[PDB]
Amino acid sequence: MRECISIHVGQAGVQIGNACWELYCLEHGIQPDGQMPDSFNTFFSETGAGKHVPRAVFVDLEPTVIDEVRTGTYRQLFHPEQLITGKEDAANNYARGHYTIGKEIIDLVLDRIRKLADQCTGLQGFLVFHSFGGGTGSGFTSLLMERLSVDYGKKSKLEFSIYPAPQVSTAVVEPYNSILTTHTTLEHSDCAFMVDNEAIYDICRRNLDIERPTYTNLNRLISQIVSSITASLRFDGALNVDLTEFQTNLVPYPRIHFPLATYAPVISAEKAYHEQLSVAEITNACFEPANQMVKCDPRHGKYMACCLLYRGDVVPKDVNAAIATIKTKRSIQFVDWCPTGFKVGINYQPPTVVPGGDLAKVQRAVCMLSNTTAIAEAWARLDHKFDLMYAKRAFVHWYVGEGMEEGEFSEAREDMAALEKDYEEVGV
Amino acid sequence: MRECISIHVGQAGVQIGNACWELYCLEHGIQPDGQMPDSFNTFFSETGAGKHVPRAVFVDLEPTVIDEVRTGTYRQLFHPEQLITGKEDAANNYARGHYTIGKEIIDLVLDRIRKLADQCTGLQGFLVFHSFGGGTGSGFTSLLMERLSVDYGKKSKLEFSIYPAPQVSTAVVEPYNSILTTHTTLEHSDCAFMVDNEAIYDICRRNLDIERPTYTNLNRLISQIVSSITASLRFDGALNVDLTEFQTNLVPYPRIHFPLATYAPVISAEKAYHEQLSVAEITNACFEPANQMVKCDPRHGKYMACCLLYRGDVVPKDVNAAIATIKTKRSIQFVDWCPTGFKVGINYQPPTVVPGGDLAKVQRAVCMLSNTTAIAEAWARLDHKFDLMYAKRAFVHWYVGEGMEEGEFSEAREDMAALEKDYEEVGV
Amino acid sequence: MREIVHIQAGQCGNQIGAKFWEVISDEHGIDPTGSYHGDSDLQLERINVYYNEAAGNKYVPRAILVDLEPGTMDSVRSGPFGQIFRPDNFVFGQSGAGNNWAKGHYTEGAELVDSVLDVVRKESESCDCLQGFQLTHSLGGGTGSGMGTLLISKIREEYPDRIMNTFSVVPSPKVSDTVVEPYNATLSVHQLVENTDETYCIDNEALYDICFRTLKLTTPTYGDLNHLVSATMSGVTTCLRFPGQLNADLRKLAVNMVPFPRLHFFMPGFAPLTSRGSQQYRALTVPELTQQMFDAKNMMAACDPRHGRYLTVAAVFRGRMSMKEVDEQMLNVQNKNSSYFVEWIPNNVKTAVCDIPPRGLKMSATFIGNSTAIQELFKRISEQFTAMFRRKAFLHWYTGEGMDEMEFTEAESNMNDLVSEYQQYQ
Amino acid sequence: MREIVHIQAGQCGNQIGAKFWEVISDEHGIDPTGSYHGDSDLQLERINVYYNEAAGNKYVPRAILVDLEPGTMDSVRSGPFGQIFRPDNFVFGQSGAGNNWAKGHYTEGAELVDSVLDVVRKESESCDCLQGFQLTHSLGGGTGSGMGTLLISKIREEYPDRIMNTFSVVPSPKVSDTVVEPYNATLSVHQLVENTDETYCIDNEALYDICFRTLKLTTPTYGDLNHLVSATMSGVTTCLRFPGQLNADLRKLAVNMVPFPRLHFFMPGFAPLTSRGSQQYRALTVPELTQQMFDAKNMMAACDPRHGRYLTVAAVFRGRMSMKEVDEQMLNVQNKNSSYFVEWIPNNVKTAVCDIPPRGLKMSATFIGNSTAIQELFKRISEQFTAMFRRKAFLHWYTGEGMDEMEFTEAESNMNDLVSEYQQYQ
Ligand SMILES: Nc1nc2c(ncn2[C@@H]2O[C@H](COP(=O)(O)OP(=O)(O)OP(=O)(O)O)[C@@H](O)[C@H]2O)c(=O)[nH]1
Ligand SMILES: Nc1nc2c(ncn2[C@@H]2O[C@H](COP(=O)(O)OP(=O)(O)OP(=O)(O)O)[C@@H](O)[C@H]2O)c(=O)[nH]1
Ligand SMILES: Nc1nc2c(ncn2[C@@H]2O[C@H](COP(=O)(O)OP(=O)(O)O)[C@@H](O)[C@H]2O)c(=O)[nH]1
Ligand SMILES: Nc1nc2c(ncn2[C@@H]2O[C@H](COP(=O)(O)OP(=O)(O)O)[C@@H](O)[C@H]2O)c(=O)[nH]1
Ligand SMILES: [Mg+2]
Ligand SMILES: [Mg+2]
Repeated sequence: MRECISIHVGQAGVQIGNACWELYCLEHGIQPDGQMPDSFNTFFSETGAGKHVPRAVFVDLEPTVIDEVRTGTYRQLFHPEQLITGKEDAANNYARGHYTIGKEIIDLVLDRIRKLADQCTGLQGFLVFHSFGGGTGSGFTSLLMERLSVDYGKKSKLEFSIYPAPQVSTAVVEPYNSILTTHTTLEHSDCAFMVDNEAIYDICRRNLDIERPTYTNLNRLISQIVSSITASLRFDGALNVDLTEFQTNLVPYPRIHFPLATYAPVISAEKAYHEQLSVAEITNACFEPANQMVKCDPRHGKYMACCLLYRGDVVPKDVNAAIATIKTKRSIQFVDWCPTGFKVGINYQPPTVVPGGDLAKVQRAVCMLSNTTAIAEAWARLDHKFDLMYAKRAFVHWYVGEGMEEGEFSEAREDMAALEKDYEEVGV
Repeated sequence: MRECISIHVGQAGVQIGNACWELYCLEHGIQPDGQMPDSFNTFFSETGAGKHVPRAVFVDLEPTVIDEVRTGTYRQLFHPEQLITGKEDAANNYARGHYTIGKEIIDLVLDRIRKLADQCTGLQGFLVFHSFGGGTGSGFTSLLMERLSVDYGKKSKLEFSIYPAPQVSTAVVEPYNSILTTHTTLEHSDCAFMVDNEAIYDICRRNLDIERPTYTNLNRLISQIVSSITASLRFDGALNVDLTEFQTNLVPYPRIHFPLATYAPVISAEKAYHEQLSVAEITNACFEPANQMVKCDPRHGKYMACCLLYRGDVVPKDVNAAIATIKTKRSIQFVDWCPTGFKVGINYQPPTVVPGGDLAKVQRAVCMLSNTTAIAEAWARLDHKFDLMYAKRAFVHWYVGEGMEEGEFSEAREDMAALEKDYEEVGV
Repeated sequence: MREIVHIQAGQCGNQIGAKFWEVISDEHGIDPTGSYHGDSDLQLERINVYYNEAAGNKYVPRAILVDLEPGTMDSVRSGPFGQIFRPDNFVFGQSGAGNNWAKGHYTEGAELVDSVLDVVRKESESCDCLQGFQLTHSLGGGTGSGMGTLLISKIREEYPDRIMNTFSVVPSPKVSDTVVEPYNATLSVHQLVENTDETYCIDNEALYDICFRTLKLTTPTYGDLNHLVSATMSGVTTCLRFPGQLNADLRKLAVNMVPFPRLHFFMPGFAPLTSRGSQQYRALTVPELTQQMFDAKNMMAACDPRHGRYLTVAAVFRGRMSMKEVDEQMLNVQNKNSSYFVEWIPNNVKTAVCDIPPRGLKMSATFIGNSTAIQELFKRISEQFTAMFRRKAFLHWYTGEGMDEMEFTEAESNMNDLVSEYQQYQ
Repeated sequence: MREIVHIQAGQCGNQIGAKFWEVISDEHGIDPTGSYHGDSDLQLERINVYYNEAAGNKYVPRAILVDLEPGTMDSVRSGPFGQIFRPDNFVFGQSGAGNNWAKGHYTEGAELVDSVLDVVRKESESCDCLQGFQLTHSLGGGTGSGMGTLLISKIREEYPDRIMNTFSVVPSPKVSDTVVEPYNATLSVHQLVENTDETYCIDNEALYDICFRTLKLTTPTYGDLNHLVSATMSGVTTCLRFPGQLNADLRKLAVNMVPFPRLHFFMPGFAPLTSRGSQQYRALTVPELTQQMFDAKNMMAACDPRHGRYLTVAAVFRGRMSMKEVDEQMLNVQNKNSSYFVEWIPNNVKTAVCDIPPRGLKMSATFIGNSTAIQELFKRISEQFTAMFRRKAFLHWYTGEGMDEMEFTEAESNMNDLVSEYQQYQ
């Protein structure tokens, strides 16, 4: 009845999409070849006789990562034409993704997205998975978002993006790409959910007792978060919430649309036996700084809006009591202009566990989405990195050679300054 | 030879009429289906062969109460068309009964009354049973009284009305309806026999030792009172009194026509064995304030006219002796302008007892009707309630919406003030 | 006889309507296949009030189910008693309001209101004489709030002489289920003040409180709250369906309870309510019923009547009882607590008794109270609205759908005026 | 999909190219006949990057061998894996450069450059999407230096949008193998600063030092130095040929490592490197690899990184590893040695991880460093050039071929400008 389209861009987006689609196939009992021995309609199409194809688009400017998908276990799951690949990557360059290489491919992906949307009767919106520090995941994501805003318009668009860590970075030119893509995608997004690799590393090390986490573990956790978000669309519960409610509840002002995600309970099978994972305990754990998925201090900011999504054996009265207990706590503070700052959703389906996974099976799960002013600190840090790097004009010629102008750098810096000023003004 | 027509309006009127007709059928030996295995002619017509139909009209603006009759045990007794029902009730609103809903039905009931009167050769008058605080039982009876006075004229009209209690009332807007119906029916009635629910509750609790009286007990007692009144028409006695004699004896001035009724002896079977229920004892009991059917103090007023109707083994000499003994008592005072204040009626038929009833079988019974100035206290209390509500204009819009004007409220208040002034003037 | 049209809007409205229809079908002896299977003919004498006879002794509820998303429609259709509803009465959209009042009232509601009004008009033309309409919805949502408001306005335009009842749940004082609740609540109250004859205010916190302390329920569910609400709805309209000693229909209650047209917000209540264990330790009598009724713990609205005064009170009794006891007890409670009753209205209490009690219970009663303590709830909603509107938070979501700031100002002014009136008559 | 063209110039270039092709053929499971004999299909999935399929499941390298004497060409033809090379790709002259830059760049190289350019053009036209070119040569000779310079200039004229990588052996500080080394080195650097994208500086003294202290090799041989260089070359382009978690091709490395176009001279390194006896006394983990990488003794350029500051650092990891440990340890080494990292570039380190480790080893890593210590080598070469040019020693050999003193002055000035820039950003 109501359908949702998922787009995965770049290496990180494609791999997180692999994890998410594995999780969905496990949830709905669909085998990797598309056969199963009907709320899954929102995420899976039906073609012919007993074949289910995902409503997904996988885009990358280099063929390796998507060639892995076309060769791996889920080769028969995806339709051949929705796995679009280029020949040359963007090489961590925003300008290459935006102008030089992005322009040669975006028409095909737009055609495929239109073809997918033609088969939908109640399309709710889009989810795009990408990175901030990448080349294609920055430039092509910005170009695609602007084209989607021009084409579709009112339909909601939600981002899942990997926020660069404060001290743990892979690239050297990450601040340039992050600032440019934020400036370009500010006006064409409805809300963006933020995660950080360093925070997930710390969570795996502490709660899951894992010495050597890899990217697969992080992708599994991100897939669990996304499944918790979309369970309202893929199942039926006591109190449901679809895509538009997230946008209308978590965004107070059009430019302030960067909430961060949190999941609980994340524990191994060893510690799960000695714990009673009640609603109050997980609700409390969702609000501790050590459990959040973005490395930042919620204590140094004030919450604006909070969204709690419960799964499994949950009854509303304990939810009400837990939220009241949270409200009476002084350690965490809400802005004075938001007397009502909670959105509550309850679902009946408990969270499933992937075989060979790192999480233990549980009766309950909470996905908390919080809009807080503490993101201003991360924005200021990224802006400082950009200023330090741009003072000496380092790596600027790489961007200029691909079609970018230094005026774009200046405009992006000005827009970021305006954004942090807006955050500071809202805080008071 | 001489016939009487009974009209029952509203829920209370219809239910009291049910009790009364049950009592009449019991007294005259008529089965509930109208067959009997000839003074009853005054109350039961003869149609075809061995079928006796009552001379009654049952009216209500809602169907449920009369539907209970049409599906009850006395279904075969009444002529089906004489049971007239509306479609929507008056909702405790005098204006709805008088203007909005009354005009749609009164023509049919007038036609039926005319048809009933055409079968009478010596029609004595009308007995109408209704309430004061009700919606239809106020408005429709006022309109019906106007139409009857216009049409028939000189034929006497007697009301049996339920007065609102000083402290025990059901509706919130009862004073409005009571004042309006009094103002409307002052000039069209000949006399009104008046009862109170609270007084009957007290009498049932004290004399009859009934812990939890219901409406059935009250209706049975009222039916006994009416049967005592009409025994003179339905039987032959030593000294009989007809309908016109009540009017010419109990009404000294045209506006002062509100006597109140009293019945004696009312006792259970337990106490009847240890008592000699002589004429003097019941005559004395009729005058005590604890035994009257209206919650009021006769000791604070002066009697103007009194009517005593004896039933059963009663001889005139003891009646005269008891009346003399009453006259010598100083605690009960008569107005100085009425040297002769007693009307006497004696009947031979003892009061019958309904099986399963609460009254015991007795040899003698007295129904005492008294016109006393003590009703001015109740009138003043009702006027005070009306003034208190009308000061804030509460509930006025409900009446105005249905076709009433505030000038009607002012006129009713003025007329009630004039009436209480008349009572206080005749008191001196 | 007298006919009532039922409308359900939004998720909460649809759920409460489903529970209410299950309870009603239980009362009248109808299985979820539409056939009659009761014993007493009283269940069938007045069945036309809620059900339609559709040939082959089958009965279809006279209800219209309305929503902007197909989810709740599918959930209700697939659940128990989902077969009785007529397939043509399911009117649903594809987009959904997304907890936005402007979407429900101006964008999507404007699209779906013509179809829902067509269905309502057909149903109302079918019946010979309709008493009025009743609607179940919420004030915190976007579909229920705006759509029920628009439907109420359109119906009152079409049928001005009929009765308009609403059973709307209101935002709670302690915990909110939506960030933008005050906006929707304020606008909905602004419209309901003009376009409704009587509104019953239900609070989720009060229902949780009742289920916890009184019913001793360890893990209450939304089904239990819907059960209590449905019990109240059934208790309100008992006199239209069963015979009794003192009958009071919807218009009688309306005339008795609302003295001034803007003061028509009530707090419902039900009795008896006992746990499983404590059932043995009391005897079913009228005194315990009136004790349970006149108690802040039993109130279904999150307002304590002892901070205000009662304007009018309705006590609707079911079962075989003595009228003398009822009248004496109402007089006693009015005399004992004279400080809590308005002084310029004598006899604040209106009484009605129906012979047929609910199945399973020997005796029952439903309490309707029109107190001035509702000003506290209205004041809290107004103050939250003002705090939010001072900084224009979340305002662009409503402004992008055609709403103007003047609408918000007018709604705030209406709320303030209503609170001022309630304080004035106190 | 991405294609690389290989060129070998001079004796040293030809020898290292032969060793590199041996190592690559070992990696991809190809015997010296050209047929495929591996097991994993991953060896064949991206085989087109280096090899051409020439019917009958036989593969020929996409390499061009260039020299001005038939000696080294005959030696590489008659040696192991000499048969896999295409016979038409051997372009050789008869005279020879005589360790003279002018002969290589103006007299003989001008004659042979047309044929070598024809071969390169044919090979580049054959491939559908070429990533770029890599050249192996030496800066101390006359054939390698001048001819690689001329070929680089001509290719950059023809293909300005592709990547040009060079693995050039630079003169060592302690002992020189040629009397006229500074002239050729200075001119070659003057051309390389302009016509290349990234240069990897190799020092024979550093390779001898590594083979002595680290590998415990009693009698090192040029084959072993070529083995180490080939290991570095194969480690650079692993992400183009095998799947991994974080992929980084040549353009990614270029974007991450060179901030200003003239600062593209790196010092490569490899790990792990241990002797036969000492293999048992250590565990292969990421801390050990990054300890070996960040160490002056493991660098293949005869420069001390502690005498300057790192601009950028690239680490390419091969094998099954945890990204958490890699990122943690790179952050830790950046924090511990903050004094050796440029302050105005945060996060100097770029990391890439490939799944397939080299045959025989479970874990391996290649280190590329862009440090300011290369100014020491450039300063030494420029100083020797100035000392020789002051007395006009051996100048007539270069002048008789048609070169002018102005070219020498321009090259010396360019070297001074380069060292001045490196000191400025230091
Ligand atoms: N959580 C998570 N993050 C990833 C993963 N893969 C890459 N990333 C992040 O992506 C950032 C760099 O962007 P990439 O995705 O690698 O590159 P890209 O977006 O494809 O853009 P190109 O450079 O053109 O290839 C790194 O800093 C990583 O933190 C992954 O599998 N899981
Ligand atoms: N004694 C007695 N009084 C009754 C009975 N039924 C109703 N009443 C009185 O009638 C008063 C209200 O008027 P109703 O008779 O109930 O209503 P109505 O006259 O039908 O007028 P509507 O409101 O339009 O239906 C109550 O205050 C009762 O005291 C009854 O059976 N016996
Ligand atoms: N009593 C009750 N309340 C509900 C139920 N479902 C939702 N609610 C209330 O309705 C509010 C949410 O509004 P909702 O109906 O979901 O928005 P809508 O879809 O636009 O109508 C919340 O504050 C809940 O407390 C239910 O089944 N029972
Ligand atoms: N690593 C390595 N270096 C070499 C090899 N052969 C020669 N060289 C170096 O190259 C320099 C000689 O230059 P050469 O290439 O022979 O001159 P060309 O004939 O003009 O190219 C000497 O300084 C050697 O150090 C070799 O096989 N391996
Ligand atoms: Mg990539
Ligand atoms: Mg009635």
